[PDB]
Amino acid sequence: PIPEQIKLIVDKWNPNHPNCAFKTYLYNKVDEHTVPLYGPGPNEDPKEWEEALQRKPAPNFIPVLCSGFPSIVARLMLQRRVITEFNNKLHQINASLDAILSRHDLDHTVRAFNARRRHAELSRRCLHLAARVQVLRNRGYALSGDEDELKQKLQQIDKTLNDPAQGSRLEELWSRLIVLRGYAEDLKDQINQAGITESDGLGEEIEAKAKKILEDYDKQLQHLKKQVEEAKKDFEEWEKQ
Amino acid sequence: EVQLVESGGGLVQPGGSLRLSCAASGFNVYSYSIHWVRQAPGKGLEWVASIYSYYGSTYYADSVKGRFTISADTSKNTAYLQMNSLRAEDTAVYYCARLTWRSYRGVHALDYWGQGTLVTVSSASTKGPSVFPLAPSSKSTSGGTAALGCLVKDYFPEPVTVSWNSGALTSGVHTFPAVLQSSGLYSLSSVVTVPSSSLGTQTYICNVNHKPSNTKVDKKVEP
Amino acid sequence: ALFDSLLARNKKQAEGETALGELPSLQLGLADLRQRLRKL
Amino acid sequence: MDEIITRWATDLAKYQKEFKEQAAKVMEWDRLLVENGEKIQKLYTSTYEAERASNEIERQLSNVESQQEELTAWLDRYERELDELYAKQMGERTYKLAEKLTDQLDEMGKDLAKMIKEINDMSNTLSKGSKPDDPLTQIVRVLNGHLAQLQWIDTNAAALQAKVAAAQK
Amino acid sequence: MTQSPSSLSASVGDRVTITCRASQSVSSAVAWYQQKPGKAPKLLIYSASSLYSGVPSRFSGSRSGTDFTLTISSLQPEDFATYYCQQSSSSLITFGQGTKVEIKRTVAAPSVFIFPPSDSQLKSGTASVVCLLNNFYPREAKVQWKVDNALQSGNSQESVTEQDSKDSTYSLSSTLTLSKADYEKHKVYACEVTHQGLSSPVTKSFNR
Amino acid sequence: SEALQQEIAKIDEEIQKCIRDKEAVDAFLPAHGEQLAAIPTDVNFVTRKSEGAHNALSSDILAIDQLRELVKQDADNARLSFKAIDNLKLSNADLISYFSKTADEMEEMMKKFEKTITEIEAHLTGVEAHAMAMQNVAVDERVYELAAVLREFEESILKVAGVVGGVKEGVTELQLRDFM
Ligand SMILES: [Os+3]
Repeated sequence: PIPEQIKLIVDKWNPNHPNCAFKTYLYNKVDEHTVPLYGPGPNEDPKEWEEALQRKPAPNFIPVLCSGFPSIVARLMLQRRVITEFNNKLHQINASLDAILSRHDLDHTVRAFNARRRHAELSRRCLHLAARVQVLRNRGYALSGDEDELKQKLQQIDKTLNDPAQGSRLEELWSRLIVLRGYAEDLKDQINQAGITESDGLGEEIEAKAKKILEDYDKQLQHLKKQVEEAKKDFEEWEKQ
Repeated sequence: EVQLVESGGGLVQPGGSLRLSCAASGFNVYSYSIHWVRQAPGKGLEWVASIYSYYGSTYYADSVKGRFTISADTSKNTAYLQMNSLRAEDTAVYYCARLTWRSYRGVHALDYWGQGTLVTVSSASTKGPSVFPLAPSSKSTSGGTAALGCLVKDYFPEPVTVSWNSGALTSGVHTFPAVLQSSGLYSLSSVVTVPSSSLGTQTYICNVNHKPSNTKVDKKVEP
Repeated sequence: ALFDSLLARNKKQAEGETALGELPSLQLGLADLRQRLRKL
Repeated sequence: MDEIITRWATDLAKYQKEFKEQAAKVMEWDRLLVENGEKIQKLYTSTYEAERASNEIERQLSNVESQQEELTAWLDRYERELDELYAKQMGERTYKLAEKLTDQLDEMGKDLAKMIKEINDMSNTLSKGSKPDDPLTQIVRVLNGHLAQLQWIDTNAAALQAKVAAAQK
Repeated sequence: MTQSPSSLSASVGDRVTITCRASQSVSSAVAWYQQKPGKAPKLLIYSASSLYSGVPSRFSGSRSGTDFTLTISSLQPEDFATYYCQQSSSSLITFGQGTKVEIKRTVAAPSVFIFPPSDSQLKSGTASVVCLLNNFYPREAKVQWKVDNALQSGNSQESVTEQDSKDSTYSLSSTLTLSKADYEKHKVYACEVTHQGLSSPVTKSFNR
Repeated sequence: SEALQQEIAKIDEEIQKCIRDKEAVDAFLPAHGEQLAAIPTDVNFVTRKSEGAHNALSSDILAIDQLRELVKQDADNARLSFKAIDNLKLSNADLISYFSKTADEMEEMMKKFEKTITEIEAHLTGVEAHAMAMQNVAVDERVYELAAVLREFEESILKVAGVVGGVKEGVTELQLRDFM
């Protein structure tokens, strides 16, 4: 029984597939309708092939014959070749996101704010013109009727604004704030020593988790908000019917 | 759709001061960290300083600690390298760059560099060149190879442009890199190799130009 | 960059401007905030 | 000579048991690769969407930006007919009071905003002033935002809930 | 200590491998860069081994202990440029001396042309004697001046041109500057050149 | 013994030559392994930055939406003024509503001012106390606060959610009762 074991060992260490003992199958993904192709080749036992297809992880996968080490090396070769492609595409995505963010964070924000202020200014001008129109043309001395109500409202709000107390409260508040300003700044300068305790005390790990929990909350909150929004928009419909 | 425009460089007296500006386009400067890297003429690359705004960190090379001061305007989305107490050894082409997608981990690599700006620190003032002819000693009936050239001596700063026959003759021409003399003035030799029989026949005239001082000199090389 | 945008938005939020109504809101936090949450 | 066959067979089984592991590891890696790849594609889609949307917003801020050019040049154009009206009339204070009255409160809003800003500055600097770039004030702020939004949700939802009682007739 | 790179050379398509040795063996953070004359640096490899986007597959970076390596399996006519590595220790980014690769060719000796100073320059009070070594390979070439059979040094500068695009041969100008005084005191001006391709040092001299 | 002793040599050499390939596999693993492990961390990162942009753009939508309806009413109010002058060169009862509208609008803006003022009072009154304790006193203790906050926000959200669901279902009830 000696020259049999030897031949069997010589057979084991070989790509000829006489019980190669390095028989493992790897599933290569292939989209339909290419499944009908592949289609093994020289020394494939339909037993192994079907048994591979039997315990299939997901559809559109075809098994691949990995006999020994050069094959697994090759599989690695491919894996790197795809690694680089993955990283590249990912970087593309990254770059386009940077572009979008650069646009928004600078080019668009400024134009939004600027446009809003321009609107306010033009609103003022619009009311000014819309006011002078009601002056020069309507200077026929016959200005009355609904004017009384207008000047009544105007007088009410104007009287409400032009009050000593209401106007005084702000002035009192400001100084009332400056008191705390000075007091706080003094008490702060006094206790302006605990810096390392503060910086190191704050810098931690729970902060990262808290950020995550915050994002989750934000998502939940957004969802709820939009849900209510829809609940409103969907109700004002029923309000008509 | 991403670039780094670099400016603020040029000439300056020793011990002087400059502010280099690196305007970034295509990404928030705050999100990334921006780096400065200078390269001395004929020498290798030298890291200078780094800034990351979102962390509020600033790092400088030993060879410029305290003297230089890096910063970056987030609103203007631009980096700045403030250089003070300059020296003749700070004479280098300054580049500006950034790191990979954010940091991201500890993957320090400079993917996008600019084209850089040349900062020259020297004491010498503006000076026009003097073109001197290098006559041929080899006989015209030798049949071998005859060499000629011009000598653009004593000028500052760089660069200068030398041509032959108004751009016509170009084959065999060699305009050597300008070297630095003791005085602080630049000087070069612009040569050209031609057949021996061409001597006397072809009229060789070297055209030299120096823009910064408004100077142009055409000189005729002769036997 | 999400939480960053949340900060940035909540930063630009409490800072002006001339929008005919929306003035910047004062931030609380921690002690007052918990009670302010409970008083919901 | 058996001592050689023993070595052969031991080495065989030993390296087989390892090759199996390697292969398995490679398989797992493949799974990881495709599993991520799907997500990469999702990112491609999401990104393209973002891109298109940003382009749209870009488009919007040119129409809204030019609408503030026609409706400005015309506002300037009306001033001629206005000066003409003046020219016609030459051959009120209440409105002028109304405008200043409407305009005066804007300054109050502005000043109030300044106040609030300063209060925020003092509170924030007092609570912490050796690291204004820190993540605490960050969490504070974002968390305040969430509080406000949650309040909005609560209140408006309560309003809608109230609105339903009307239909319960 | 800003330093210039070691200029090596090889034929086209040769399997090239470059190596840097980091004093502190790092986890990753080792980028490799290429740079052509007049053009800024470009990124090749990052994270020590991860190839960067927009880079041919022939460039392959790797590591072996504390030594990081950049391999070019097949050198191409566009691969002729300077190559740098990068250490990064959070922080202080350190760039290696660099490494310039140049195209290899058959050995060719330089054409020597000595040029005396112009009479117009002597009018200003200066005398520059030039020695031109034209079109040779390799770049290694030695030059020594002789004034009346007296060896000179320090007063003679050298300037070399980039490797030619067509025939790939360098050109070297050796400039010996002097004052009218020291110049006029001598007669025999000999320029000695030493090169690999030549049988023995060829000296090109002239009498004032 | 020659053929045998040679055969064993060739065989053992071949096996050893195979084990070299096995080793070759073993060598090329850890690097590639790191490279692989790197991927999910980046895609899990880039996916986050995308969410940031989306939350940013989506926030940018409402900005224009506001700016849209604003210029549109300013377009009409600036248009209603010119048609009055164009009518004159060759609506007085209409602008009354506009002015009275601005009035009615501002009438509440004043109330907002009052509200915010009262809040500011109520707030600074607290600031006083905070400073009044902070002066009196003169890391790990506050970390508990954050948790105590978040665990309470969870509850508050879960509280609100019920209200929302109740409303929504309450609306669908009427919606149903409509076509039912
Ligand atoms: Os802050």
